[PDB]
Amino acid sequence: MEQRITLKDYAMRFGQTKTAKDLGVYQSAINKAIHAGRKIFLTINADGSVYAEEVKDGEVKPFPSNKKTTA
Repeated sequence: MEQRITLKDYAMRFGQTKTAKDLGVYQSAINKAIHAGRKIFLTINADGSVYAEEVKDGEVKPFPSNKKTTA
């Protein structure tokens, strides 16, 4: 649905530095979450937005995720 491209494939169609500056994380944490062997899918509004949707058989998270409670 929508532009739900993967985290890896997506980067291949655009670039590793673009998918990195898109989520707002370091370029290293990218090549590791992608060159490693994960399985995520970002849903882009198509207007250029980004909705990271990771799904690691056990819990799906946005990442970067939020949690202003015990911190």
